[PDB]
Amino acid sequence: KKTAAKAAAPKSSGVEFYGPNRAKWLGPYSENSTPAYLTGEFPGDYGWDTAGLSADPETFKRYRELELIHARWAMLGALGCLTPELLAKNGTKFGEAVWFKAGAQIFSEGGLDYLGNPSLVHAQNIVATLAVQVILMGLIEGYRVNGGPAGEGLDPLYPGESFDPLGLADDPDTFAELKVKEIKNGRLAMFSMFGFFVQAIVTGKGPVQNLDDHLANPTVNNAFAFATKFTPS
Amino acid sequence: IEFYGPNRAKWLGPYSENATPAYLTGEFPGDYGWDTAGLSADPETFKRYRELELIHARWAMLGALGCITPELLAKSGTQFGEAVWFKAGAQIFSEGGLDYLGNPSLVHAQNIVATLAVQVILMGLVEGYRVNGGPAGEGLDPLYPGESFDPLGLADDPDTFAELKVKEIKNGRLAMFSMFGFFVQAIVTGKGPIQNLDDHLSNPTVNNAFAFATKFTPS
Amino acid sequence: IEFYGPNRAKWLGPYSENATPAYLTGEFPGDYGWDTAGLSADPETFKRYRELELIHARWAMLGALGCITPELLAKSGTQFGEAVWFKAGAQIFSEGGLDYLGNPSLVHAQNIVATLAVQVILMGLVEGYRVNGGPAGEGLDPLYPGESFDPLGLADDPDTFAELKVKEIKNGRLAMFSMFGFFVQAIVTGKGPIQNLDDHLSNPTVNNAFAFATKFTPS
Amino acid sequence: ASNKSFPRDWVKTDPLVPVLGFAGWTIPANIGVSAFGGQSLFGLFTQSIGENLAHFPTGPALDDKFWLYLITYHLGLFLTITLGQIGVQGRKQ
Amino acid sequence: KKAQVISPVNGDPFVGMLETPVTSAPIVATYLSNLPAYRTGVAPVLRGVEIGLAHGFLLAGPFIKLGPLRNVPETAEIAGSLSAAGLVLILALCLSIYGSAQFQSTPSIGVKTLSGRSVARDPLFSADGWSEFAAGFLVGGEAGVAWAYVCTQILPYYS
Ligand code: CHL
Ligand code: CLA
Ligand code: CLA
Ligand code: CLA
Ligand code: CLA
Ligand SMILES: CC1=C[C@H](O)CC(C)(C)[C@H]1/C=C/C(C)=C/C=C/C(C)=C/C=C/C=C(C)/C=C/C=C(C)/C=C/C1=C(C)C[C@H](O)CC1(C)C
Ligand SMILES: CC1=C[C@H](O)CC(C)(C)[C@H]1/C=C/C(C)=C/C=C/C(C)=C/C=C/C=C(C)/C=C/C=C(C)/C=C/C1=C(C)C[C@H](O)CC1(C)C
Repeated sequence: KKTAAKAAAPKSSGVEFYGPNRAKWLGPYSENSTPAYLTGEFPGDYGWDTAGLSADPETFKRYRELELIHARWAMLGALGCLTPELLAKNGTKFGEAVWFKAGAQIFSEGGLDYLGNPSLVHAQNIVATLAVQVILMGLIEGYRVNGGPAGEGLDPLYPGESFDPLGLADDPDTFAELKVKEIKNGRLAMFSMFGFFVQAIVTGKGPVQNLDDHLANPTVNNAFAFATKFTPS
Repeated sequence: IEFYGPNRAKWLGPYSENATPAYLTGEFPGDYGWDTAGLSADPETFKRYRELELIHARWAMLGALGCITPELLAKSGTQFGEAVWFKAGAQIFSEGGLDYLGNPSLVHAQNIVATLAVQVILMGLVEGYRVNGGPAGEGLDPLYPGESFDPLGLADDPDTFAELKVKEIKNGRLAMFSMFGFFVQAIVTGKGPIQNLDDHLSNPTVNNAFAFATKFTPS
Repeated sequence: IEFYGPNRAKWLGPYSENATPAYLTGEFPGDYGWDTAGLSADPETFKRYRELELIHARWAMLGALGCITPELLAKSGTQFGEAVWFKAGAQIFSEGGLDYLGNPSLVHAQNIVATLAVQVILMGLVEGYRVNGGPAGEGLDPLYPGESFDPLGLADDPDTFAELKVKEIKNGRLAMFSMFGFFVQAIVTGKGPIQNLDDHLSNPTVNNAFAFATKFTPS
Repeated sequence: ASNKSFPRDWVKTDPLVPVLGFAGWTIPANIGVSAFGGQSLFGLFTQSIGENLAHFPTGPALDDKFWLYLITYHLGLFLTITLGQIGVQGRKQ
Repeated sequence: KKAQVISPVNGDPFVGMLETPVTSAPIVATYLSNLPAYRTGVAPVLRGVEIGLAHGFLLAGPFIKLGPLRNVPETAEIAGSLSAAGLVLILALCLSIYGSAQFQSTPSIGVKTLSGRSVARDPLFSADGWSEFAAGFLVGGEAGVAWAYVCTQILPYYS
């Protein structure tokens, strides 16, 4: 292990953040050395300024203030649409592990039965759930934009304080890397969520169930079999 | 109580984050500083957004009162046919054209294409003359003219006039959100919004929203 | 998160009206600035109110836990007779005096006037020595002594101690409001409050409050 | 000598080594011979992978005519990629 | 041809180690930096409880599945967990007497990091630090084996 010799501003890592980045097209990269507004210096810049919806420096900032939040929501959204469709296929009762009526289970028999175990939270009210969501989330995202307890609000993109128990947040070149592992995995989570959503619209089966159906017959059980559905006539 | 200034009622109040975006600091009604995406950074586009939001707000307020009045009037002491705003647009097709007030001594519009053509002509005229001015004095202000559209003369005192501006904008925002609610009620339950009002006042918690939550279920 | 200062969690939070009454600005726990009538303008009377509210809060918290515990204990694995706090006061009259824990090997108080006289003597002693001090060191502080009543030693670090003060006051306010709820449930429905808990958990919306709303009807 | 510090890039990642590896080996791996009766070495155990994916927790039988497909498939897949990576002729051939 | 991967350690071909993508690959280097035995800035007690929690929980298993009480139901778990706790006990004793024998004399002279700067000496390598580490190991290991029993008794499809 050798201390990555920083000393400078760049952040090359392997090859990630400089003039020579890894662009999007393998030979048809962005013309004229990539549009002049964005030349590295930050995680997640690859060069899709084709519609050009952000050309002001404040919009370049505010869209990324969206991006990191959106991606972090999608990461937990992905895992929180994956887990119990595995667990119910293994050994665990849930009611319905499919993520359409996961929210409808309150109406079913006695509220939410957790992990199939009648010794747990057992939320019978939807209204109290609404109240705690509105109250606690509005508090938390007020603290995101302002900064309150458990660490003050310094950087709204990355706070990096007593919130992190590991205390990794020290060597800045390794996090020139890891701020990018963030965004790569978060865009994976974005398009996995579009998998969830569009598969949810077209066929209405669980995404795990879509993988099982597909692997049972990859040439027949795929998107093209739904192609004649949704046709006017 | 200080909208025209740094001490305006900000978008989170005492969660205000008093580091507000510097391209709006008071001096215009409705500036509540809630720019999370920031689609109005450019100043001329911001002016377009002020004009556009004013137009949307006035149109939506007109539509909202038009969605509250006729149903109540036909519920109290008059009859229209379908006073609910769904088939009020189809009242010209049913049996005898669109009779105003539900009375065969009023408008009685038989052909909808005549309404169509005259409406296009009048609307083109009024919107063109809205943009570039015209009658009743040439339009010198695109936002608030100040010419003969205020026949009572309430625009003399400036601070009360600015308070009226802020009330107008807030009422317009509420009207837009409420008409969105009207449209969503048109989609989901497809019944009368004031029928919804009466039914929820009769049933406060047994039929709230989530009996109507398993309707658009894909399968 | 800044109760000791101008940035305290005010009585309306985001509708804070940051023109707060100037006779309290932090520096004391529980100062939430909600003075709509203003019955504590005088500073010595305000001190009396701080002391009085502390006494009320501690007494009410003790009573609230005394209203939660015995019913649950007799519901789980023990028996008391009438564990509900109504006839727990009349358990001395019924058959064999007040047997503690529902066991004829414990207090077994036969005559309530003896409890009465001893209770008066002890309560006069402890309240007098509470006001003017006495045993375990003479009382030098009427609000929080700091003498041998904290045998663990949690009052060394000042800011955590102040946070404990604020938690104590907030808990006391909640206890007072909740015991008011207990008293109103004692009046209206007159049944067990934890029986109420179980019945509302079994019946969330069919027997909410307004089946018990036509009882005290005058005629 | 050999070097003075370990280079932290030794696998020189050329991004079209793997895509040409399995893409240029599997597009000719599913042709169809007289040998299997009209089936491939990529679709005939697609049947198998899905087939014993159906009954999930049961690990498939220890003589079931598809371990051969797994082993003979990877015996070529790894080889074509490890000869693709020596398609770094940037200084050698 | 003007390409080489394998290098001697920090130049210097005359120290008996040579660098390989097994020893000095970046992901391996960062991985073994992040393990608790190489952190040097934390108090040895806490390392002791982390290492103990890990090792006890793994040591409980084989006694459960392969011990002489493995077919009698509902008590096969008890004997295994108890035996594993015994093994952890003996490991704690070994740590204590190693502390009594190793750091019993003077320490070494000097230490530098690989990308040279003069880093100080790890406080785990004194008598007090090692004894504290041993106490942490005992606590962590016993807690880990107890957790192994707990985890057996309440776990969805344990078998
Ligand atoms: C036996 C002698 C005895 C003496 C000399 C004192 C003396 C004193 N006590 Mg103590 N107490 C005594 C016995 C007891 N006290 C208390 C409980 C308390 C409390 C809780 C408090 C005091 C306080 C005080 C001080 C002033 C209180 C006052 O003005 O009363 C005048 C009051 C009354 C005569 C009765 C007031 C009743 C009240 C209005 C209840 C209203 C009920 C609600 C509206 C709701 C009711 C039902 C629900 C369902 C709606 C004073 C030093 C107070 C203090 O120190 O403040 C700084 C204080 O907060 N005492 C109990 C427990 C029952 C005692 C039992 O023997
Ligand atoms: C809401 C999420 C969100 C937001 C706010 C942004 C915002 C931004 N991105 Mg980003 N991005 C996103 C999602 C998002 N992106 C996803 C999911 C990916 C993976 C494809 C990327 C990949 C990406 C790269 C690789 C790069 C950017 C870049 C940028 C910046 C300039 C580009 C621009 O004007 O787009 C503005 C974006 C929007 C206004 C969002 C439009 C949303 C509407 C609904 C249209 C989307 C519908 C969709 C196209 C229809 C098909 C859906 C199907 C593909 C699933 C800007 C900061 C450039 C940059 O500066 O790097 C950070 C850049 O090089 N983005
Ligand atoms: C199309 C209608 C419309 C338009 C153009 C605007 C325009 C504006 N609003 Mg505004 N607003 C509206 C409706 C609208 N508003 C409604 C209905 C509400 C009540 C919920 C608000 C509440 C509001 C607040 C609280 C604030 C503003 C502010 C602003 C200004 C800066 C933000 C901006 O650039 O918006 C650009 C807007 C658009 C480009 C419109 C995009 C619309 C698409 C279809 C997306 C909408 C999807 C939606 C989120 C899904 C749910 C809909 C439901 C909430 C109705 C700008 C003048 C800020 C300001 O400074 O005021 C002057 C401010 O603080 N608005
Ligand atoms: C008798 C009990 C009692 C007393 C003496 C006080 C005393 C005080 N409170 Mg307080 N409070 C109490 C109970 C009490 N509180 C309860 C139960 C709650 C929860 C609902 C609160 C919530 C509360 C807040 C949120 C705030 C205070 C504040 C204050 C201070 C200034 C207000 C004042 O002068 O009060 C004088 C009070 C009286 C003279 C009591 C009169 C009682 C009669 C019987 C009328 C009550 C009728 C009632 C309204 C009907 C409904 C009852 C139901 C709500 C329980 C003062 C130290 C403010 C402060 O600065 O804190 C330090 C402040 O911001 N209180
Ligand atoms: C004279 C010396 C001697 C004695 C008395 C024993 C005695 C025993 N041996 Mg043993 N052994 C010896 C020498 C000896 N060994 C030697 C020299 C070798 C090497 C060749 C071995 C190798 C050996 C193996 C490989 C195994 C044994 C096992 C056993 C146990 C078998 C009893 C039984 O049926 O399991 C019943 C077992 C139990 C009920 C578990 C009891 C666990 C201990 C005794 C209790 C610990 C209490 C607790 C940890 C204290 C709490 C501490 C606190 C901080 C929390 C028994 C305790 C078996 C065994 O225990 O492993 C599972 C076993 O598998 N022996
Ligand atoms: C601000 C912001 C910011 C951030 O950053 C981003 C975002 C969020 C995106 C943004 C937002 C936006 C929004 C929300 C918007 C909305 C709007 C609306 C609602 C409108 C309405 C609007 C509405 C409107 C105009 C309306 C109008 C109406 C009308 C005419 C009506 C008419 C009528 C009437 C009379 C009656 C009859 O019988 C029928 C009818 C036909 C019915
Ligand atoms: C602040 C303000 C301000 C503005 O300005 C004006 C106004 C509004 C007027 C004001 C207010 C006031 C108020 C609200 C008050 C309230 C109070 C309370 C609630 C108290 C309680 C209080 C309460 C309390 C003490 C309590 C106590 C209790 C006790 C001892 C108990 C006992 C018991 C027990 C153990 C159990 C058994 O078996 C029985 C019994 C016997 C039951």
